[PDB]
Amino acid sequence: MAAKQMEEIQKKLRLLSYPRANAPAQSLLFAGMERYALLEWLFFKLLGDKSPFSQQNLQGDAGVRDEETVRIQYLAEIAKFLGITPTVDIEAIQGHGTYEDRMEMLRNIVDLVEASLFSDNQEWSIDEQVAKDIQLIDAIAERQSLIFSEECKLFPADVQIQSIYPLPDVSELETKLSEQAKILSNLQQKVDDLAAKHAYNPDEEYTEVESQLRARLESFLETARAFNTIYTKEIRPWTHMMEVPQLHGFGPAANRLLEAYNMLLKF
Amino acid sequence: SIASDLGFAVAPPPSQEELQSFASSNGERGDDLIRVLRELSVVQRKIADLQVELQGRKDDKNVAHLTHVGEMQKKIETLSRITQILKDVIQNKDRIIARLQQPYSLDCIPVEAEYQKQFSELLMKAASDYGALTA
Amino acid sequence: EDVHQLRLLHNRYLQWRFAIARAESVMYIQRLTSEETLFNVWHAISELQDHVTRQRIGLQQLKLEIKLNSLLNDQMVSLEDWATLERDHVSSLVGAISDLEANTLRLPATGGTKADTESLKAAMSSALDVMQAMGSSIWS
Amino acid sequence: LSARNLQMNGVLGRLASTSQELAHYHSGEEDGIYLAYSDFHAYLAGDSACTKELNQWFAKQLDTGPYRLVAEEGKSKCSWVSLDDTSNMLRDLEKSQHQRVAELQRLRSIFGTSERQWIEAQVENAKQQAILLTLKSQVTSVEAHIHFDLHSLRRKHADLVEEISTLYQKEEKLLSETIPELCWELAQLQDTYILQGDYDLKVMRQELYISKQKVFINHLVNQLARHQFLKLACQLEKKNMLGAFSLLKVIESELQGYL
Amino acid sequence: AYDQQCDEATRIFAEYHKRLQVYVNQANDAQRSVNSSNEVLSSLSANSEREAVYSTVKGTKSADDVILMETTRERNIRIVCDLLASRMIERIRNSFPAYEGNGICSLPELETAKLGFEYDGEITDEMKTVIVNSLRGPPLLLQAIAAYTLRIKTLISREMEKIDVRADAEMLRYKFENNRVTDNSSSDVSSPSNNQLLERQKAHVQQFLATEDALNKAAEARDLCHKFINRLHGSADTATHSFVGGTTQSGSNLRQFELDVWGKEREAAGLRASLNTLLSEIQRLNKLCAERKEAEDSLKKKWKKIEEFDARRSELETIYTTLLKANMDAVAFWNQQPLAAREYASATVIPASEVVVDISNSAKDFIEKEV
Amino acid sequence: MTMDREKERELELESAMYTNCLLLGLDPNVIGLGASNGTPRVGLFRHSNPKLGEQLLYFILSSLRGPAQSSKDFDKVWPIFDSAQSRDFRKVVQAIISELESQGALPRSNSRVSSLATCCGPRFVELLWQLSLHALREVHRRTFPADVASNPLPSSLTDVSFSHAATLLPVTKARIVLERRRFLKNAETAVQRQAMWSNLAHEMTAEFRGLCAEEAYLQQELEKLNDLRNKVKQEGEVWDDLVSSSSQNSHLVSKATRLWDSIMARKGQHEVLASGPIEDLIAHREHRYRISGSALLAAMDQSSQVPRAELLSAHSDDSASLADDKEL
Repeated sequence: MAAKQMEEIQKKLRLLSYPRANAPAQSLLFAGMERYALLEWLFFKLLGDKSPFSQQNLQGDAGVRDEETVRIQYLAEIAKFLGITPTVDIEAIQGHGTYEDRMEMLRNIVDLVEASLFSDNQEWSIDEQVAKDIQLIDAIAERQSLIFSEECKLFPADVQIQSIYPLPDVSELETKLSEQAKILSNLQQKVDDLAAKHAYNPDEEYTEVESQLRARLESFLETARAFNTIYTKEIRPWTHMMEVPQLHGFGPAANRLLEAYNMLLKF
Repeated sequence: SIASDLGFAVAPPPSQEELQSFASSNGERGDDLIRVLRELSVVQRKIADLQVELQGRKDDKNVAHLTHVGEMQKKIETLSRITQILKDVIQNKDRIIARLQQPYSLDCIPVEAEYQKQFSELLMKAASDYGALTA
Repeated sequence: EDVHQLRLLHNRYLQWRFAIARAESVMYIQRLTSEETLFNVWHAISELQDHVTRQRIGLQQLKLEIKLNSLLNDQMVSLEDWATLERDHVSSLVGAISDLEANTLRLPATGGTKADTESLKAAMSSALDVMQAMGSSIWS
Repeated sequence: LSARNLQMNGVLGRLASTSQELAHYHSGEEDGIYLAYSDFHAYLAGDSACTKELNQWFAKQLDTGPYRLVAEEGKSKCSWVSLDDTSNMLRDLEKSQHQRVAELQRLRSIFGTSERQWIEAQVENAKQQAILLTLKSQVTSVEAHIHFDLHSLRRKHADLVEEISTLYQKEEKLLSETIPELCWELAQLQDTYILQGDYDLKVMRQELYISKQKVFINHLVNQLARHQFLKLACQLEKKNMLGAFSLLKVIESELQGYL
Repeated sequence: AYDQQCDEATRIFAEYHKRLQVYVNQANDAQRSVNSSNEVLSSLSANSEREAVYSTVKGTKSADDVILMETTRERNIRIVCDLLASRMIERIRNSFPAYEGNGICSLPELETAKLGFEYDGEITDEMKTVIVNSLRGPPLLLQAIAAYTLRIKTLISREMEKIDVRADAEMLRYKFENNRVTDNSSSDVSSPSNNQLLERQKAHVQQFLATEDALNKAAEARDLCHKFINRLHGSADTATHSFVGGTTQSGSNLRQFELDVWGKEREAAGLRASLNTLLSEIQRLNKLCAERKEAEDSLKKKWKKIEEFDARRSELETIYTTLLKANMDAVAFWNQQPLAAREYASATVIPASEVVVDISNSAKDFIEKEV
Repeated sequence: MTMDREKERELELESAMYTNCLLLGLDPNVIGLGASNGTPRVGLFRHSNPKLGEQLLYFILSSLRGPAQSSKDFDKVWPIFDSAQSRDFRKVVQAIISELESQGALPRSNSRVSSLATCCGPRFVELLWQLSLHALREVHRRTFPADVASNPLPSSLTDVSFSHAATLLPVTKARIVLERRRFLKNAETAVQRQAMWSNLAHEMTAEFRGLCAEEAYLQQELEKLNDLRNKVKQEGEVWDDLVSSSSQNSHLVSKATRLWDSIMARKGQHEVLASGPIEDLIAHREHRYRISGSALLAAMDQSSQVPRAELLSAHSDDSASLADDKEL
């Protein structure tokens, strides 16, 4: 997720949106010459705190690129304890870390300049500072979670798949996702279980069909009543009539079987 | 009021926008897990209940219904056609000789049908001989 | 004031952990317990799911199938004569089969042959064609 | 002459009483004939029923024989569509069965056992023995014409072959035109033989009852007329008996010459 | 001199009683037989008038002759049935089919008279048998005959049934043969030797030759095809005698054309010998468009024979309706009713009284004879 | 189930943060209205509280200054000095103490030396501002003193110790917003969890009317009913619950089906192909007599049908006519 942060951040840079292909590799190049040539609009305000040597950079314009190379270790003394190990890392892909360190100072200067201007309006501000905030925002904030409840149905529509796995997969979803795959496979059966509440309507239909077929058997079942007792005695001679089919062909062939049955003995 | 609104606008990114970025990798799982598991936990318990149900379900559906569904759907068929050609024909044993002689004939009627076609050849021969007469 | 030295919050992060504490540590430490509680309600919920499947079906199927039992009994009423034939189940079993077997082999025969006349006719004709070879004897 | 008229009177006493007294008995006769009239008509009751009986007796020769036949003849067109399925089924009991098993496969056996000796043993010896005589004959065509050698290349062949070429063409070409002609005679030839023979069994006996045709009804017709003459015979004995009564009156002819 | 008229009268009234007998010659013979014997016995003629009824009783003892009579009476007609052919077969065949326009009127007057005239001529063997019974029959025979008229009409049956074989067996011969040949003539003995199966034996001996020449007959044109192959085989035959054929090989300057010179025998030899089998079918091919009609005509003639048979049976029904009129002839006694009306009309009462005095006057003359 | 615990759990969620609100949110308001209106009340207030309140009512401020003891060590003199100057701290040295404390607190005199100059005049209303001043660092003691003094560091020297170095004093206010963002960051996930389980609560109200009401039925009456809704079904249903009797139930079905399959099942395998004879049902009814002879005619002898009918009527009529006249 932090990898895309590099692409977006100088996308907003109107003159550094295109160099994004090389920007993570030439950001120090941007900090070398573009730091004044192209970074004179936004980061120049942050460069105001770096004016002393930038003012000194006016005196050493002949070797400013040489001198900014001397300043590279002063970028290192900025991270002489926090980022000596990540220094190798931040150059290529962990550039977000030094952007996590770039935003580390970005929020301070805003806080810093806010502190300076608030130091003039503090004639009564502190009388209204430590007290008012605790009752206004906090009271709404507990109720504002309900506001997030509504919108957490709108914006996570494309994020619900995005954010289901990341953390729980190591502890909870490790077996749940496999269970999740198994459940969706069995989800079709459980869908019919919703229809199982309505299953009585076709379940009762089965016994109705034979009853409906019994209704059709009216005047047939009543004959089937006769078809048992009257006719059961007649199947016993019918097994003798079962030979008639073979005997039926033998009828016309009775005279000529004497010259035909010897063929079977030959084979 | 513009300064008031922009001053208020820097507070949500600590609170509102951060969770759409940070908790979008750290907090959104609550919406995701609960709803599906709400359905998942119910159905998974039903599976064992369905495992409890199948022994009766294999009884009512197959052993009771599908067993008897097969039985019922043919007692009408046998009483309509099956009983006609052997059970009724016992009373018609005088006809069963002729009634059973007919199926023998339909396997042999075209054998005797040579006589009628052996007469039409005279008409066919005259039609065929017409070309020779013209020539 | 530490925002200006927020680079030093790397060491003060341990001290900055107390800023987590009074508002966010109580938040997750208790919500971790909530994970047990939402398990506990699931334990109560899971117990209900087994019971309702037992109780409802055992009663929902109860009244309905009793009504359907009569039709099955009425279906046995449709077999009332054969129910009297149940005592003679050895003998009455053959008769209705004989009513079928003399017709339940022609039905596959009639249906199959007309659909398979293109191919099955030759196989069937093999047995019959041998006895038509008698034409040699009638002149000889 | 003393006693010439004395003896007869004694015997004539009761004798002469009934001489003309029978004229009174004129009334007695018609009772007797009317007595016979009842006798005659009652015996006619023996013949009264018999006239219908004899007609009925010949009516036995009406339906049982003659019209059990024509019923099949009459009902031929009424159900000819099903007649091709019902009557033939009974008709094809043996005649079609015999054709299917015997007549259909009668000729196949002798095709291969008789054709070869009758088609490949006719012109071989003549063809075999003709090569030598042709060698002797060709010498004459040359030695008796020798001067033709310079003109003997090709056209000298046609001097004797011309009359054979075109005629051979006609006799060989007719093989093609007779390809579909004779292939049908065999099947039709045998079927006509059995059909003619089977139905000639009908004819030969039917040509005998024509001698007996003059016997079925001729004798029976006279039987009815054998008893019509009996009625004709009744009117014979009626004139004579009634002739006695009118002539009974004429006895008054000379009697009127007395008073 | 009229005393002699009365004198001769006594005789003549004795002779007048000798004339009353000659009123009826059927009574003249009977009266004079007893008249001469005795005059009171001459009155037995009145009783002899009752003897005719007693004479019918004598016919009962004559029934022994009656049964022996009807038998030879049928022998009288049965032998002459040869002559009965033209008179009755024509009579039966044309009663309804020809005379229906006038059959009801012509039959009992004209048509029956001719048969009686034929009965006069050919059944003359029997007119005498009833002409002798024209006077002595009704007094004697009619009692026993009418008593035995059903006996003589049923005892007559079991010779007609033997000669009704023409029609009775016809249906049997027509019907009971086709069903019989299906299961009885199906198992006919090999080589039949009877007239009924003689035509079948004609097929058998004709089958004895046709089967032998079956394929060749269907391939008479193909006979020369194998002969044509024999012409191709002649090349091998020519090569067989190559040791003699070297003489022609020497004439290289002459070898060019002699090959086709031999072509005459290469073509004519097989051609002439192939004219036999072709002639066997050419004679029928040129008229095949007409001979096939003859072949089917035999089957039609069977139906034509069927037409002749159903003509008679239908024509047989025609005479039975006319035979109903023959029964109506037995009901047609209305024609002879006027001949009996004159019998009843002449039964008057009034001349009976007139003769009473007449015989009273006439019989009185007998007592005066004593003079 | 368990909202009351969850609400009790929810109360515990608010309990941690709002425990401070008991003293930093609930206490300040009453003294907040007692501070702006302090000057109306400090009159009578400064006659009994400076002795009683310091020892009892305003000794509680020493409890919060305790964690700040290091810096408060100099401030500790203030409760020490006030105790020894009770008659003099009621209205007088409430402004003088800042000057006295300034001399001992030069690093913090930056506020105090500036405080001593302006506090003397409006002291009876200015003392309120001074009170905030020693409260301006209390929670800031957790953050302000050590961290802001850690400015001279190589990572923050050029950037901060050159341009932001002038913000050594104003940076105090920067702390107050950080906790606010911290709570919101503490609420980055807290609200999300609070968003739905609070929402889910009203789905646990549904399982009251739907689920838990039913389990209350399950507990007593349905459990006894289970004794009832299965005793009857053993005839048809309850036998199979153990598989040994499930076949026996099928055997009873087999007892019931002993006649059915004996008769019905024989035609089961052949009825599927018996549909062909069903096609023969119509054919054998009306097409039987037509197809008997036309099997060869309708196939290939179609042209040969007309001559047979022609001889059937044109020439055969006369013979049958004689019979027909008899049949008429």
